[PDB]
Amino acid sequence: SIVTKSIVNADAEARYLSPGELDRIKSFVLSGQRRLRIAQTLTENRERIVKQGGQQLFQRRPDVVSPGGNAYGEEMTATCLRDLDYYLRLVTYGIIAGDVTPIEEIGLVGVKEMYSALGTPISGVAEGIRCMKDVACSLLSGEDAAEVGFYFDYTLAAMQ
Amino acid sequence: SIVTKSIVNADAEARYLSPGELDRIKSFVLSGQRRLRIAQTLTENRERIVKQGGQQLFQRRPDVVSPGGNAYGEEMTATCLRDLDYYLRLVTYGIIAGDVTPIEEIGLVGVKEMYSALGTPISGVAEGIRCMKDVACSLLSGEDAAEVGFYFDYTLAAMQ
Amino acid sequence: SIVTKSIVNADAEARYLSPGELDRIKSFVLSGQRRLRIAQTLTENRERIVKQGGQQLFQRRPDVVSPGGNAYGEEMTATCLRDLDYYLRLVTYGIIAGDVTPIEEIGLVGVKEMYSALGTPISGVAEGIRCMKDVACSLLSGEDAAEVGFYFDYTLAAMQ
Amino acid sequence: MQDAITSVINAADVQGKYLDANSVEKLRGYFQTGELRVRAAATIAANAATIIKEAVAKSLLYSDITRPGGNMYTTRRYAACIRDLDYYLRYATYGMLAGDPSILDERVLNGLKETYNSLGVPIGATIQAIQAMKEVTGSLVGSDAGKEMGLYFDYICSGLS
Amino acid sequence: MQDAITSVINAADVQGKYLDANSVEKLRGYFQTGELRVRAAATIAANAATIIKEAVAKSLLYSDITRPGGNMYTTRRYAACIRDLDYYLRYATYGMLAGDPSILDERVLNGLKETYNSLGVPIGATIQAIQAMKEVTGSLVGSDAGKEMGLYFDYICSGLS
Amino acid sequence: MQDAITSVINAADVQGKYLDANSVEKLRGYFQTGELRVRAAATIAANAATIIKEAVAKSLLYSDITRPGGNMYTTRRYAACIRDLDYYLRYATYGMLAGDPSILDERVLNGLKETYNSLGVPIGATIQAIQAMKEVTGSLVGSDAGKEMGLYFDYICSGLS
Amino acid sequence: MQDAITSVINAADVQGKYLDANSVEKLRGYFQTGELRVRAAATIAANAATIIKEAVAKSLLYSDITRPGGNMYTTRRYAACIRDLDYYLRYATYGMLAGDPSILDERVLNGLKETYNSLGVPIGATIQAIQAMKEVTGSLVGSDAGKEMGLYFDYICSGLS
Amino acid sequence: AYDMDGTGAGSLEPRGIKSSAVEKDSRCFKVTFVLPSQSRLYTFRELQNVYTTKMVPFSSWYAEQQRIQKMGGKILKVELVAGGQMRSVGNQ
Amino acid sequence: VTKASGGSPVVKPQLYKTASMLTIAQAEQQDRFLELGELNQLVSFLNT
Amino acid sequence: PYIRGFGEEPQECRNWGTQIDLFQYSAPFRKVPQSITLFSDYLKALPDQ
Amino acid sequence: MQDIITSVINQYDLSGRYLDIKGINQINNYFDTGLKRLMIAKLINKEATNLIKEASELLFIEQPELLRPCGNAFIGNAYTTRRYAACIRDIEYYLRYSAYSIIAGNNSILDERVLDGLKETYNSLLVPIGPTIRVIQLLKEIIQKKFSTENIENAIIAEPFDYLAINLSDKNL
Amino acid sequence: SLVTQVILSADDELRYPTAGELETISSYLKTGEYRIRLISILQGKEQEIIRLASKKIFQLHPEYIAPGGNASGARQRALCLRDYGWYLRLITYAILAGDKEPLEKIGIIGVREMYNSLGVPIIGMIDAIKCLKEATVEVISQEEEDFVAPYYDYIIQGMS
Ligand SMILES: CCC1=C(C)/C(=C/C2=NC(=C\c3[nH]c(/C=C4\NC(=O)[C@H](C)[C@H]4CC)c(C)c3CCC(=O)O)/C(CCC(=O)O)=C2C)NC1=O
Ligand SMILES: CCC1=C(C)/C(=C/C2=NC(=C\c3[nH]c(/C=C4\NC(=O)[C@H](C)[C@H]4CC)c(C)c3CCC(=O)O)/C(CCC(=O)O)=C2C)NC1=O
Ligand SMILES: CCC1=C(C)/C(=C/C2=NC(=C\c3[nH]c(/C=C4\NC(=O)[C@H](C)[C@H]4CC)c(C)c3CCC(=O)O)/C(CCC(=O)O)=C2C)NC1=O
Ligand SMILES: CCC1=C(C)/C(=C/C2=NC(=C\c3[nH]c(/C=C4\NC(=O)[C@H](C)[C@H]4CC)c(C)c3CCC(=O)O)/C(CCC(=O)O)=C2C)NC1=O
Ligand SMILES: CCC1=C(C)/C(=C/C2=NC(=C\c3[nH]c(/C=C4\NC(=O)[C@H](C)[C@H]4CC)c(C)c3CCC(=O)O)/C(CCC(=O)O)=C2C)NC1=O
Ligand SMILES: CCC1=C(C)/C(=C/C2=NC(=C\c3[nH]c(/C=C4\NC(=O)[C@H](C)[C@H]4CC)c(C)c3CCC(=O)O)/C(CCC(=O)O)=C2C)NC1=O
Ligand SMILES: CCC1=C(C)/C(=C/C2=NC(=C\c3[nH]c(/C=C4\NC(=O)[C@H](C)[C@H]4CC)c(C)c3CCC(=O)O)/C(CCC(=O)O)=C2C)NC1=O
Ligand SMILES: CCC1=C(C)/C(=C/C2=NC(=C\c3[nH]c(/C=C4\NC(=O)[C@H](C)[C@H]4CC)c(C)c3CCC(=O)O)/C(CCC(=O)O)=C2C)NC1=O
Ligand SMILES: CCC1=C(C)/C(=C/C2=NC(=C\c3[nH]c(/C=C4\NC(=O)[C@H](C)[C@H]4CC)c(C)c3CCC(=O)O)/C(CCC(=O)O)=C2C)NC1=O
Repeated sequence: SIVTKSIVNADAEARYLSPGELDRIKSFVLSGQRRLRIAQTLTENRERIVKQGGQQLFQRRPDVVSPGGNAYGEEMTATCLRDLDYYLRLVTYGIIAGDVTPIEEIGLVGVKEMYSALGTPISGVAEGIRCMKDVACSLLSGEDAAEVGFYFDYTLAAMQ
Repeated sequence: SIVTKSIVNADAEARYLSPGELDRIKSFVLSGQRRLRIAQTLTENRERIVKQGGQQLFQRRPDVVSPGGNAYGEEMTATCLRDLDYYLRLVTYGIIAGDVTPIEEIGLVGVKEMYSALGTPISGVAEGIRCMKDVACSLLSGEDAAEVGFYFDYTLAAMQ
Repeated sequence: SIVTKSIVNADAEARYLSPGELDRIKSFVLSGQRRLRIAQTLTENRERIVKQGGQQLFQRRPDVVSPGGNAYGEEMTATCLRDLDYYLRLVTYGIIAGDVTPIEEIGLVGVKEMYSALGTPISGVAEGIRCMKDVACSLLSGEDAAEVGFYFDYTLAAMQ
Repeated sequence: MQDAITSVINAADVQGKYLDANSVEKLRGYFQTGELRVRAAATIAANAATIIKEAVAKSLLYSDITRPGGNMYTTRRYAACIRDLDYYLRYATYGMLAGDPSILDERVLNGLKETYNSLGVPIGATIQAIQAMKEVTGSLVGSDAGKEMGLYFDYICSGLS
Repeated sequence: MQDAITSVINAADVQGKYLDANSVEKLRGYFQTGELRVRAAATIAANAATIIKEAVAKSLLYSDITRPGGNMYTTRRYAACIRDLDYYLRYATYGMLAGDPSILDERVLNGLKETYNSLGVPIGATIQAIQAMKEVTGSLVGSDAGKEMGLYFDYICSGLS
Repeated sequence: MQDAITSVINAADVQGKYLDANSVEKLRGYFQTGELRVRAAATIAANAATIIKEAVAKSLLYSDITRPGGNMYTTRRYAACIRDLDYYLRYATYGMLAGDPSILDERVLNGLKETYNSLGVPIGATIQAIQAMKEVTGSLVGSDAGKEMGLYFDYICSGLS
Repeated sequence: MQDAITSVINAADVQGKYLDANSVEKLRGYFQTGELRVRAAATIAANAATIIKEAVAKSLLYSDITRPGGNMYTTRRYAACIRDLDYYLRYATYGMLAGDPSILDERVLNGLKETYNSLGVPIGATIQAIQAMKEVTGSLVGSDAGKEMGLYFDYICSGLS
Repeated sequence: AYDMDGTGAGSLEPRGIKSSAVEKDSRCFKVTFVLPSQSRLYTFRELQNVYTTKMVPFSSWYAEQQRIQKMGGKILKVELVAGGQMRSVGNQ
Repeated sequence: VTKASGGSPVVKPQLYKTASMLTIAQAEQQDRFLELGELNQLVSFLNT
Repeated sequence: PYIRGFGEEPQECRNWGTQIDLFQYSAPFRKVPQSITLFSDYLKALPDQ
Repeated sequence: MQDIITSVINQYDLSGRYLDIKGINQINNYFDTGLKRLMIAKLINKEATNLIKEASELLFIEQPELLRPCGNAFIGNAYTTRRYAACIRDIEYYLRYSAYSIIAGNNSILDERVLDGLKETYNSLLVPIGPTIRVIQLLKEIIQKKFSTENIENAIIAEPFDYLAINLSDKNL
Repeated sequence: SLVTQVILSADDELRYPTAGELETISSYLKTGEYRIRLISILQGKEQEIIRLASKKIFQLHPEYIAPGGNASGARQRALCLRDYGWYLRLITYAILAGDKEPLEKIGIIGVREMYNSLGVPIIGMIDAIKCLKEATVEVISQEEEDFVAPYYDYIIQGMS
């Protein structure tokens, strides 16, 4: 979160928190009412955000679901959508934490080692998160879509 | 002392002691008879060296004893002279050890942290030791006053 | 020694040493001149006291050196005399310590576990020390032979 | 090293579920006190040297640990104290902002009581210094903020015991 | 738990060699002082209560550890002191006879400074009590015997520090 | 860190004797299998990533250590596994060439089970991963070479247990 | 304290599932070697004193730990060894019957290397005694039974290292 | 934080290299120097090139420049490649 | 007398190298598998 | 920088055990400081344990 | 470390008192033998490379096992010249730190720089402690051969070597 | 020299020279000319002494002089006296600057690898310096040769 790494920043520097750090912990907690509303929208829209998320993913990447693709059959396609439910969950954590620190140490650190070791095309799962982003930002206003989309594209950046 | 740090010097260098180091341990122990006489003079002159030491200290720094000064009242002034009795004692150790190694790790290392944390003006206590130095060197001959005064001004240097 | 266990006796009892304890530490240290003479006799007679010690041991216990005995051959017989050199050494410690405390925690505590675990007949090594005792007391006067023999028979008692 | 939001996210994540009403219920409780903690951490940063000067003079200034033979005699040893007390007043400020004492045992408590026993530092006088330091901290930040900052002081005193 | 003879025998035994001229040279030095140590331990046994009564009245009798709040206030706590000072004057007597301070750290010093920190016993006042107790012990046994008994007091004070 | 030749030379040297018929008898036995071990270490180097991908998918891929709360949930934690399993398949390759498991406990086994208990890594799932990794390694290198490479896997599993 | 059957039941129970074909597959593997382990534990019980007498005479009998100054000099110290080596040959017999080394670290390994460092017992000579004791144990019980009993000796040597 | 907290003589941390670098300083030099080891003939370590040219930060140029002469080095040229001059704010 | 203790771990000091040995150790030291040259390096010594 | 092992350099008797502990992968989990306590108990008396 | 002087001054600082005359009498006993403590040290520098050589032959003449194969106990005695080279090196140290410690008049330099971890280090390498201590006092008799007609130099030379002997012992009594 | 050791040793701690060090400079400079008077005594006896050094280094070691040894031949022996001349010249430097650095920055540091690349047996050079010190005692009285004695045996300690 912004609270924990604004601390560990000033922790390492042998000092307390500046006004630049304490006027933002202050500014973040007054932002906390609006953050829970945004995460509350994505919380009980996972049925559509995931299922329509895998909608565009297969239309854009039919190789991964075609015979020979990693997510082929009734089995892998279920797990094919399971990971999108994971990453959609971590974005709800990042929105409430005000940072990608929850998304950092979960689903991002060493993610290329996992998916390379699973045979999954890491570029394909990046395409899946982008398809979820258009569904997510379509569910919110412009002021919110600059945030909810904002955490997806960070996940897109670290996932390639 | 000169014996212990002439050892730890040659200790670190993986070698024994040179003639330059062993002709001075030799030269120091023959000096030991004259050192105990000098420390014996300051030992039972602490009544005058301290009380006249705080004499000139207040006549030169009336702020520290005036109302608002750190050593104000019957209480702090007693402790005001207590520290001078400490530093006068450490100078007797340095004279017998032939070095400020006893004065180094007692009353000098981190002394600014203590006196800054006690609210005491560190410059004021430096003025106190200088007043003791004129009383101490007035009690000894010229050959001795080049030593007894010599350890005070080192304490003056490290105390600012 | 008599000094260390007269202390640890009065140590446990939460008290100092009585006249009965301090008139014997006193009586023991005046005895110390005569003890070193007695131990000095056994010190450079180990060549005869050991070699004649194993003399009577084999004449009285030919089984241990006969084929099948534990000390059979050139090898074990050398170690067969090595232990006698050990126990003759501990008796010199007990004479100077004025007690079998040196002989107690060396060569006596748990001695049956060692020799039973080495296959050595513990009764046989007891016969060896008795043969050394007659050689040792034959080297000293009657007043001394009541001491030097006195420590051997304690070793005989604990060794069975 | 978790704050109240990190601990809430961890427990809600460790079961693989979303942030339900109970998880957000505590998060709303933390955001309500977000205004109080910054002002509490504000004044403590200002009066850091003054608070430590007040605690040592009120708890262990004139006791015989201060005199020769006591555990605090030499100037290096005295200077280590206010250096040492600065961490307790500083790390307690971090726990007051993060709303979770995980940083204390992560960076202060572990190997601490095992270290003072090595040096021979008196744990009894240490806790009373922190207790006196807790008493002056309630003076500055107020009652409830002192209740918050005080809640992490005795956490240090408990584990350090 | 070794005396001077036990320590001499151990070092001469630990190399597997006999008692040469250097090992017996120290042993003769110990037997020469054997007459002095018993008379030193004689009078100390007689004036055990008088020595401890003199030390506490000369060092820490009227200081504010004796008053309320001080470390020695209640009668159980005061009675623990003279019980506690009795061991220092007693075990120092054992070291004076054995001529080796091994018994002190074996039975007194280990876990001692770590225990006083637990109880909160002031180590500073403790050493000055032993120093004052060392001062009166030199009165009774004389100068050189006081030098011997005094040589183990500061050994306790050094390790207890 | 000794191979079969180093261990044979050490035991023959530690008695101060030359390399008799029994010492060279084992050395000839090691040189006979020298051709088998290199080809075994050849294919294992080629299929290092494929073997580890086969073991985790066959032993612990879908178990609930893989799911949230399990010991392998986060991507950092999952990535540590295949990093961790790479050492077992790599150091076992070294033991297969050196013909002596001394390198394993020297560089892998010591402080290993004591480390997993610290992190809370499940030793039960770890051994079954190595057992499954041993099963696929017998696929590539053959039967007897799998017997050789397999002989050091369970050595890791035994000591890690 | 789990045997092979206890460990199989635990892992099959810890997932809440029944004993499937893989769990019973290892259990059948343990029952096949049940006849070998008893005869292995039979002869070891008979030649317990003879095995320990052979190991110490073959590894550390005449080395200078046996001589004065060495770690095994006094008769109390020598007698502690064969008492100490008896546990290694005894507890290894228990692991050979139970088919699981859990009893060793439960009752032998924990606090063992931390204890020998306290006493100053040489861990290097200890492992070579157990290695020599492992060598004679393969003499009695045969090759494969020696492989089984030997598999727990080096487990002790590994953790004790 | 920065190296000028109040430390000088007679202070608890030992008297050492005190640089005038601000909080997270972003100025760095480009230095050039030779520094013969003068210790290889009793240590017998492997040899490394002693003529180096590298970018040292402003936060630790003074310590490095104070140390390069400690072991007899000679500084052939230094410049301030990155950073401003007389700049009150902005060195961070 | 020493009043503390760091422990004495089992350490085996080096004695020599062998051709079978060190390039098992060089590829080990980089934390990489045996390479074709240093693994063909292990081979033709055991053919001697 | 390399790790100055045992067979690299003339080692010292004072931190023999600790340095061999520090040159292991188990080093980053002794969360309690191993060296500052060991260098300080060298001077103080025996601890209570 | 701490010499006899600094050890004396710490003795009076812990009690927080000035140096009395019993304190100064301890310092004067160092200053009297201080001039005698140097040519003991100066003799060692002139006799250093020799005095290790007589110690080694006097050691191995009684411990021929130290120059032999170890037995299967992987023990570090002077078996190989690599073992022999390092093993003579330890006799360097015992003569060196026992040479400074003669000049300091106090064994403070000994235990903190030689004794601390000595049983630690030797238990790791399985080194002989018995013969290791015996060579320490072969040096002591060898050094005392030079100063022998009187007997007040003898107690000075004995104090460092005797301290290593009593402290490297596993305590039998 | 000795002042250089104090300026250096005080410079790595970033401090002025303490009380003990300024003794070490002051006592060294007061014994100034006596080194100056002494070196002129030795410079007038360099042809004195090296002729006596070649006395006993070769009657002790005829291996080097004989045909096959390194010093066989005229021009090999010609520089042989030159190495004595440089060593004796170095010792006059060391006797003056009252320490070992002119004997250590020159001559000692790396001397073995110099000789080993020359074929001169390094053990023979140790006896050569020991021979040189044996030769300096005859042309020097008892007062001042123990002043120069510790400068010789440092060279022997440096060469081993
Ligand atoms: C919270 C962060 C996080 C992630 C992301 C995660 C992923 C993860 N993905 C897995 C499998 C899988 N993942 C896929 C995924 C895909 N196939 C495709 O074609 C697409 C490109 C892609 C999905 C959009 C497939 C097919 C498998 C099964 C592979 C197999 O059975 O071999 C598995 C193994 C089975 C399991 O335990 O679920 C894990 C652990 N774990 C985590 O903790
Ligand atoms: C041996 C080295 C050493 C020193 C120097 C030392 C100093 C020291 N000075 C103290 C107090 C004090 N020191 C002063 C000193 C002064 N007031 C003035 O105006 C003057 C400038 C100055 C004296 C010349 C005062 C007023 C106090 C009491 C402060 C208070 O009560 O808040 C205290 C706290 C009370 C005590 O335990 O004595 C210590 C520990 N301790 C040491 O171990
Ligand atoms: C200081 C107290 C002390 C004692 C006594 C002692 C005894 C001792 N006796 C031993 C052997 C032995 N001891 C004997 C002794 C005997 N054979 C006979 O027939 C006789 C009855 C008897 C001697 C009189 C034999 C034959 C061996 C060798 C046994 C073997 O090789 O299996 C050994 C093993 C080899 C060695 O390290 O020397 C020890 C340690 N150690 C000690 O520290
Ligand atoms: C951030 C968490 C943390 C803590 C708390 C910490 C403590 C710590 N306290 C120390 C010493 C010390 N601490 C004290 C403290 C005290 N004396 C008293 O009488 C009082 C009861 C107490 C002050 C409240 C003293 C006097 C020393 C010096 C001990 C010595 O020189 O032997 C030392 C030794 C090294 C040094 O100070 O440079 C450490 C490492 N380290 C950490 O990482
Ligand atoms: C060369 C010998 C050697 C080994 C073996 C070794 C292991 C080792 N494994 C670690 C972690 C780990 N190891 C695992 C492993 C697993 N999780 C599971 O569920 C499985 C049972 C298992 C895979 C088989 C995980 C998940 C972590 C991360 C733990 C954490 O972040 O808390 C760590 C912590 C640091 C890091 O990974 O950077 C070390 C040091 N170090 C060594 O030097
Ligand atoms: C069941 C698991 C277990 C073990 C293993 C164990 C060991 C143990 N070994 C001990 C001592 C000892 N152990 C030895 C052993 C040896 N000396 C050597 O040179 C050899 C290397 C080694 C024999 C192999 C010695 C000599 C002592 C006595 C130490 C002393 O008196 O200081 C002691 C001290 C108390 C006593 O023996 O009564 C314990 C508790 N305790 C346990 O509960
Ligand atoms: C031991 C030989 C030696 C010297 C002399 C030395 C000088 C030196 N002076 C510096 C800066 C400086 N020096 C000054 C000095 C001055 N401003 C003025 O107006 C005056 C004319 C002058 C004081 C007399 C200032 C203001 C800076 C800071 C420059 C900046 O922040 O840009 C710096 C940059 C780093 C730092 O201070 O931490 C170095 C390295 N280094 C050395 O190793
Ligand atoms: C300053 C105090 C001090 C000492 C004494 C010291 C000793 C020391 N002795 C060592 C080895 C050794 N020491 C010996 C010594 C001996 N072998 C025998 O058989 C004899 C009993 C004995 C000669 C008297 C041997 C053989 C080794 C090498 C062991 C091996 O590699 O096999 C080592 C490991 C190599 C190294 O130096 O890095 C150290 C550190 N270190 C110190 O800091
Ligand atoms: C300032 C310090 C210093 C020294 C000492 C030094 C020595 C030195 N000795 C040399 C040769 C030599 N040195 C010797 C020496 C000796 N033969 C004996 O029997 C003797 C024991 C010994 C002379 C006392 C011999 C025989 C050679 C010629 C070897 C050859 O070239 O075949 C050489 C090759 C060139 C030359 O002779 O000048 C150098 C440089 N250089 C220096 O800078």
